[PDB]
Amino acid sequence: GLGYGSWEIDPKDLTFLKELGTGQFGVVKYGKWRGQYDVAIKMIKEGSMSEDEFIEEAKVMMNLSHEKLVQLYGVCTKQRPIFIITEYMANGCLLNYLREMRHRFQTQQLLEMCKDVCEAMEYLESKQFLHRDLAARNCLVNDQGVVKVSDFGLSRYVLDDEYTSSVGSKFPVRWSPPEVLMYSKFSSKSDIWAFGVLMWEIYSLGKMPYERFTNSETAEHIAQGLRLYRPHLASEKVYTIMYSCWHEKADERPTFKILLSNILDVMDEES
Ligand SMILES: */C(C)=C\C(=O)N1CC[C@@H](n2c(=O)n(-c3ccc(Oc4ccccc4)cc3)c3c(N)ncnc32)C1
Repeated sequence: GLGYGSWEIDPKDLTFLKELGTGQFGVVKYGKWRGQYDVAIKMIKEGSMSEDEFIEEAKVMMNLSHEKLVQLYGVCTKQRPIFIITEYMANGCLLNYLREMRHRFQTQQLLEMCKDVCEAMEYLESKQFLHRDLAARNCLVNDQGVVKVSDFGLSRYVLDDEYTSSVGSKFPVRWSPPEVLMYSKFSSKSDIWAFGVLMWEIYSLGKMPYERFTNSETAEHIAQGLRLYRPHLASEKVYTIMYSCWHEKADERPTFKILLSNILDVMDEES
């Protein structure tokens, strides 16, 4: 309506239903838009984000649309805190979901979770859009058990204290390739590296990568050319896929298109 750009939601159209707790970079609620449509509403605390830059990027993020990407519906920026309005993912954080032993997951389910994320990332790669902080902690799960990628690109707008507070370190060392840790060289291939770590997290039912090491120790380990090793639930073929993401040379790592092909091949063999 009058006063709103295509990227802007009128917060008066929101009904708040449940508090979902403190999420990445803000408090999150479940509600409805215009009475009928489920949404999540992420409230961005004053001082936590480069807001004008974020708002400009939200216009681009609105046009990203894929079944395995948490949809950004719009933002509410005429008040503080600003709101991010998104697809609602009823079953919450992937890491919490993996860690609930009651689910008694089959490996076919764990592979499907990998495939969901791979499809989302193949889409982003096709749009030359880097995630920049891919990890199980920002994948969500819907009421149908579908995993979707969230918080894509958002780390670019987080000011230092909020990032540290929400992630638990200045930086996602455990999901970073050598060229990032050494030289800050981000690329599609740093997203590939992170994807392999995420596959490891899925097949390890939500263990912390390098679980006995500090971040400092992890960076040294990766510097020495050493790697995560095989989760017990991963077959040799699955381990080969995740391990391919960790080549010391970025140009020797696969693309998301190749990963998807590899994952489908294992699904067909392990059917
Ligand atoms: C677990 C992975 C995250 C977490 O901290 N949770 C507590 C609240 C609950 N939760 C959400 O955080 N989100 C969610 C994530 C991201 C956004 O914003 C956004 C999406 C896409 C691109 C950029 C920014 C909004 C909300 C939830 C959603 N969507 N539904 C259900 N619970 C959510 C998990």
